[PDB]
Amino acid sequence: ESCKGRCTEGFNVDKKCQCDELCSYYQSCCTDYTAEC
Amino acid sequence: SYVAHLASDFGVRVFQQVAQASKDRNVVFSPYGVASVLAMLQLTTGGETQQQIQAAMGFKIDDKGMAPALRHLYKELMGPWNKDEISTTDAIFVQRDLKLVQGFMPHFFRLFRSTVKQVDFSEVERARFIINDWVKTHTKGMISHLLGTGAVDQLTRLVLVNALYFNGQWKTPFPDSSTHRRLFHKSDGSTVSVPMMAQTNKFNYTEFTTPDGHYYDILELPYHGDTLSMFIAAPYEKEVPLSALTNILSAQLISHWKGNMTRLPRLLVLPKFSLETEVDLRKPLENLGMTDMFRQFQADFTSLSDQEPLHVALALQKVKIEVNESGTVASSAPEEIIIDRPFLFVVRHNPTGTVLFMGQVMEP
Repeated sequence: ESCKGRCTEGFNVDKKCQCDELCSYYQSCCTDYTAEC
Repeated sequence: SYVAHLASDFGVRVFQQVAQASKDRNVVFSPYGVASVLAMLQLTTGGETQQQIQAAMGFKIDDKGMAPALRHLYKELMGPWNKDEISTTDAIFVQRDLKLVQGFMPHFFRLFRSTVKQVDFSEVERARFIINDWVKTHTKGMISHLLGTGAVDQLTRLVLVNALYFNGQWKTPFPDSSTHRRLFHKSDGSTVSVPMMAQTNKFNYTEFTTPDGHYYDILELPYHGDTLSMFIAAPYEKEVPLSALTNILSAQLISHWKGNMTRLPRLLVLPKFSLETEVDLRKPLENLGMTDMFRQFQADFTSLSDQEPLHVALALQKVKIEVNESGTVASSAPEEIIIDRPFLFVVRHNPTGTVLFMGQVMEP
């Protein structure tokens, strides 16, 4: 549920929350997306 | 660097294809911009699709020093010197739920310091809102509504966008009070009235010949701190079409335009212009040999995804350029150089020789 070291991996259907550059448009960003990525 | 020159050469060749199909229309374009996004696309491609891009660009992004030198150029353009004068964005959008090759993104990130964006094209209106809003917010609100309704559909899987805005601040601005309406002679033999700026200054003003022995003049207009320059280029004789100059005005020539041994005072009269061009890159890229990337089954993007078939549904550049008295929201006999017929302009990044912008002004 964290974005730590995941900011560079793109969309991941298996993960519970996302870290890709468009995740905000999908309301799916992990809560620490901003501070990590 | 070699890659800055190769990237400008490629982008100028693309500009030439665009200008050729433009008729009597104004065009603004970015050679740097199309080189940068096509260089990134090289990473996604394989087989003949990759070969065609690499052959047309004249280098492989994977080769030693190629990517670092492009990153360096990009970083530089974002420097403190750029007073929101250039706002650019390159983006590749792929179908969001398409399985990508293991390790492709970190590898893409290592080379370019961005990623390939992942948007769900099956929700048509939403994807178009997303792409449009992305472009808008990354060009400081200057390029909005890139894609109108029906620009993409449910079967769209891969889209390339490059969007740029330019409004440079002159080293010496044109006094506002010197601006007034003057006659401008169009290539069809008709004459229109247009606002033209005027200043007395010491500019580089050099005469050259084309192979067919037509005389042309190159005027250099530096922006603040000499980082960028606008060059204005035109045949000396009115009867000579602008195309006699476009077809020969290569990256090599431009990067070699240099100072006058002794600069001389002259009164310069130049039209104001505000141009916006949307270029569909497909035909220009196919004319340069890049046909496979557009072909549904032939396209090879197996470096991006080896799960499902992929091809480029759309490849777009949209450029907006503003040329006025200062490039700000502010409010301000020797030989005369009067630009009152169609001309080419080039915006050059001086430390690298990079051709950032290029265009023809057929009617201000």
